[PDB]
Amino acid sequence: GNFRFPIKTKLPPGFINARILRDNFKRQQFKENEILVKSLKFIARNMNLPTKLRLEAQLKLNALPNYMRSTQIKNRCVDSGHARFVLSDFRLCRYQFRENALKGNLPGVKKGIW
Amino acid sequence: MNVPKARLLKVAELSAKIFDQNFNPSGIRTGSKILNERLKGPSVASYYGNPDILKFRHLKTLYPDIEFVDLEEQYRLSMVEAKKRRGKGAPKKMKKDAAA
Amino acid sequence: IQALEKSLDELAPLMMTKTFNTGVAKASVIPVPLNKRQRNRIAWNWIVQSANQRVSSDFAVRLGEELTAIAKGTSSAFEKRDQIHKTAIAHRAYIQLK
Amino acid sequence: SRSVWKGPNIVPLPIREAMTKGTPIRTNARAATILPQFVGLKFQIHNGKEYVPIEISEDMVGHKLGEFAPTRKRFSYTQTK
Amino acid sequence: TRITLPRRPAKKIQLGKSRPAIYHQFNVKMELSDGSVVIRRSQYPKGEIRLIQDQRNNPLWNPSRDDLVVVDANSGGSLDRFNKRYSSLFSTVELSEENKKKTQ
Amino acid sequence: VVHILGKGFKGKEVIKIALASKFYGIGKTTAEKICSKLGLYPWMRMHQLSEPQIMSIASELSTMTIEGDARAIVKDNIALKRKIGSYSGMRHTLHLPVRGQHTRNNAKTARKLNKIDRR
RNA sequence: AAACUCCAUAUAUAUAAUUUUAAUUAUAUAUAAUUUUAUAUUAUUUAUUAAUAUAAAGAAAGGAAUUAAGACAAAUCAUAAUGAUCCUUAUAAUAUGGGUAAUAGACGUGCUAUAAUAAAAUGAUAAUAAAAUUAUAUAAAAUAUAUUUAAUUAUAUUUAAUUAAUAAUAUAAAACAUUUUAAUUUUUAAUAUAUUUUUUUAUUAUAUAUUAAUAUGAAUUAUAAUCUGAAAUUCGAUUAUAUGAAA
Ligand SMILES: [Mg+2]
Ligand SMILES: [Mg+2]
Ligand SMILES: [Mg+2]
Ligand SMILES: [Mg+2]
Ligand SMILES: [Mg+2]
Ligand SMILES: [Mg+2]
Ligand SMILES: [Mg+2]
Ligand SMILES: [Mg+2]
Ligand SMILES: [Mg+2]
Ligand SMILES: [Mg+2]
Ligand SMILES: [Mg+2]
Ligand SMILES: [Mg+2]
Ligand SMILES: [Mg+2]
Ligand SMILES: [Mg+2]
Ligand SMILES: [Mg+2]
Ligand SMILES: [Mg+2]
Ligand SMILES: [Mg+2]
Ligand SMILES: [Mg+2]
Repeated sequence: GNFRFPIKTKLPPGFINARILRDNFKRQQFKENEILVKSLKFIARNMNLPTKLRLEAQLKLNALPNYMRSTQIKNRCVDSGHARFVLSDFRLCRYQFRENALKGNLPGVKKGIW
Repeated sequence: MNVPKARLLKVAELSAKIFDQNFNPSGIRTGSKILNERLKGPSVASYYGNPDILKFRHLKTLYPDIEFVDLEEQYRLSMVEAKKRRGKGAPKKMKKDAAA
Repeated sequence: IQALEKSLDELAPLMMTKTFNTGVAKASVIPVPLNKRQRNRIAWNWIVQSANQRVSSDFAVRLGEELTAIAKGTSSAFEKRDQIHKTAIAHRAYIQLK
Repeated sequence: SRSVWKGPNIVPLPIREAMTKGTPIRTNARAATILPQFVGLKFQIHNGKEYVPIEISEDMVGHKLGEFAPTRKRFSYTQTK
Repeated sequence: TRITLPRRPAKKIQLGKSRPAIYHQFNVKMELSDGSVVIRRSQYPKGEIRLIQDQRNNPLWNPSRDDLVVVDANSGGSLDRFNKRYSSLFSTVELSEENKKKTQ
Repeated sequence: VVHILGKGFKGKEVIKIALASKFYGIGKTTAEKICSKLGLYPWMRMHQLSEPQIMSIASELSTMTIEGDARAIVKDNIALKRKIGSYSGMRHTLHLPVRGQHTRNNAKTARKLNKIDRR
């Protein structure tokens, strides 16, 4: 009982902090439990099925833990862990994007003169 | 004026059967958009990289002849020993056997 | 267009006085010559202010009425031109060729 | 306003002891709707630090449990002048 | 700070001329929750009235009866709309589905 | 001035707009109504109405929850929110925004409008 | 500092078998300007001189990137990394909720008004753009309801085509015709007029009765209802009838 999460998962290869670990665990568990949520949601919001099936599906969908919620996946700076002003094109926060662009790491980015 | 609505509906039924499309005259909430959606789980999970990237630890099991050493970890160990000698350090953590 | 040009030339002041507080009290104003653009603006502001005092809900109608009045010489800004010209005649003395 | 066709928001909370016995239902589920079955049951709704007791009336039906458990209490400016 | 309306000089009602006070009242019929009707004297100009909630449909006054339906005012407020708004769920299925929670 | 249900009107006015303007429960659609039912043409000026038409309008409006009654509905609903001990109830009582509006910088309105007994 | 550079400019040359058409285009290379002369006038280190005048020839006129040294112990240990310290059953980890969102007076920066040089409704052989986005998408047409011929706006139902110089987001909108538009007796009816007829001239009504309180404004509230989500109670955006405050 020395692991901070119910199910053991690997470690990100690069920058690692506690919030990155939380987000990664949520991402992975959502990946393995994304089919269940879609099926349960269809059953619980379908009118044609019996209302008892609908009720039980909705109850279980509500009872699902938080680490399988699509709403709790947040984008973070893969180089810093910062979760503000994150460009999805590079998975980098604003300042890390600036420094990597000026340093040449990004594949095709360049300063804007126009 | 326009084509009979029954004729339009019949054409719709036939085309839907041919092309394998759902048909719903009444317009009830079938919730088919809940199912006909892509699984974004793989892409979402593969966000922080590949966890199996080679690490400095594995260089002993692979190429054991080369005697590598990492400045970062040596710096960490040197700082720890320096703290001990200077008198600072980390208090001993009491084991799990204490407390109720 | 000719009537409008004549009206502007007759209603636009020929001189005007600006403040020169760098000298002595009363700003020591000197009349200064104006260009065609400045004279036209001074005339047009008066024409518009006199046209806005009419009744028609349409600015085109009000402005046409006012321009017709000025063409027939019933403008209410001739006295403004006259006051400005008299002030210039009074301050002639302060003129100093720079 | 939650769409009616979705159905009322219902969460697993204990009611069998609430009716068979007089045990109140202490809960943090502030977003659950008050169904017609809860009238006469005693609830203890979490407000952030303490559980506020409330008895369900026939008029509360359709509302949310969290509407009767204020989380922040009123402001009072201390002028001292 | 108090507000009062002024007192006018009271008309003197002499000894022996003082009549009693007989206010105008109507023999009004008053229907209870059941079919029972009581005649009473009322000053309101309404000869007929019926009650929706009264003694004849109160548990405290009616202990022996097994079944007793209760009702309130109609066409007022949002009453009964918490039921009218949900038609999919209707009356014993919910009772069965409320068997237990299985939490500890 | 013409009068319908004891409200002074003006002869230049249009019925379809004046009804909504000076009745609590009338608006665009419900003023297109009444006019449509009684056959008054879309832009009558209300100085063209005959007395039978005036009383017909009066009867039709009296056949609706138009004024006073609608105020009663709204007041009763707010009173019920207070009675049930709702957050909205105390917002109304304290004269504060009830639809989740920031109160930190400007709530000048509803300080002078929100109350238990609203118009 | 200037130049060199990028977006723009002109020309050419090369690619596209002009059905990824936008050839009126796309982007690869080069040229051009940090413009040349000719007489005029003031002048003047005398002609070798500038400031203008402007016959001429040129397509030729902009924009942004770059902001040195020193400083203000300017901001940043909350982008991350760090020396000293200071927490080690906490100052380190998890979840359920509640905080960041409260409201007396202040203060910034914005949005929307307060009407006639100006705001709404209509404009289907659909007046006229540029630059972006779409495999963690996109939503054409069509059909249903709010609402009755439609249309227009909101939701649902189906999802066509395209991972895209090809489908889609997406018929830009203001302009510009037309109708209307309270304060305004500046108006609308009734009859009569007649060569102003989408119109004017008469006599009556439109007068609690001419200097601000709508047919402007859309804040604040009541009630259906709908999106997204497991879930809007504290706290999310939406149409619908009502509400219609300050200005
Ligand atoms: Mg570290
Ligand atoms: Mg998110
Ligand atoms: Mg009104
Ligand atoms: Mg430079
Ligand atoms: Mg410097
Ligand atoms: Mg500081
Ligand atoms: Mg750090
Ligand atoms: Mg904040
Ligand atoms: Mg700023
Ligand atoms: Mg306007
Ligand atoms: Mg507007
Ligand atoms: Mg167009
Ligand atoms: Mg384009
Ligand atoms: Mg469509
Ligand atoms: Mg327009
Ligand atoms: Mg308006
Ligand atoms: Mg608004
Ligand atoms: Mg608002």
